[PDB]
Amino acid sequence: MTSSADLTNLKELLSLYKSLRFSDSAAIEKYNSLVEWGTSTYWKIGVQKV
Amino acid sequence: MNSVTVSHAPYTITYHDDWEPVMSQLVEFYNEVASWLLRDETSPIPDKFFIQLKQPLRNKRVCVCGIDPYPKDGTGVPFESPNFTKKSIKEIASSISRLTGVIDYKGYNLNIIDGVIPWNYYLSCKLGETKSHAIYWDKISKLLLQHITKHVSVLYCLGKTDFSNIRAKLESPVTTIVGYHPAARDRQFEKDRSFEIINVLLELDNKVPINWAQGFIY
Ligand SMILES: O=c1cc[nH]c(=O)[nH]1
Repeated sequence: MTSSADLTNLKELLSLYKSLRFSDSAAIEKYNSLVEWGTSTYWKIGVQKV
Repeated sequence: MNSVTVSHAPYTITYHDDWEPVMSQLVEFYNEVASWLLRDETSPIPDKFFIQLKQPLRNKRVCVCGIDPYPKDGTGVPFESPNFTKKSIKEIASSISRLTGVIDYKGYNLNIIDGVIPWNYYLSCKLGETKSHAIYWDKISKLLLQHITKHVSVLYCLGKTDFSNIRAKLESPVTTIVGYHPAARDRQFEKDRSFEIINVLLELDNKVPINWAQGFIY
């Protein structure tokens, strides 16, 4: 929850949220897997899987 | 600013309108426990137990929550040290210094930051003894923290052990980050990036990040 590692994942989740223009399967799967991790880790986050 | 009357010191509790829905239940709970808890000398004094209920909630994005007051010299404002002498607040201030690049300051207070409500899970301890009043506050602590978390986007709790079970104390899910207490071993609080994490989570919820440098006293 704490860490530099957590902060890096959230920042990446935020960057992908701001684009929302996924050009491949990787990016959309990454985005959704980050949502899952964020929701599990912090209980509730402001963004949703797409 | 409204008030309600209880049967034990402090006898009157003054509260901002945003707290109105919990106040009658607070009165009932406080009346059943206060005599026991008042057998001890406390941090803070009884006349300061509830001073954070004067803060509005509707403008709050983040709750910064410690377990209970300073074992001594609690003011009723969580983490607040008027002459900037307590280790915990100095550590919090050094982290924010490092974050923001503000190097010269004379103090820090979480309670003067826009969008932040500093909170203590338990509202007193017997003087010199952390968590000594957990058993008295329990139902009140849930009542008040649940009310806070209807308003804030992010709950930040300080103390990995103290808050390991915090989710069970809450009804509705809320964004919850548990980081280290400022006195954790091995400089772990120094390495913790909770203030930055809180801001990214706020952006994920389309909220304005906290300006942590507003806490400085010059
Ligand atoms: O008010 C305070 C002071 C120190 N530690 C806390 O958890 N709360």
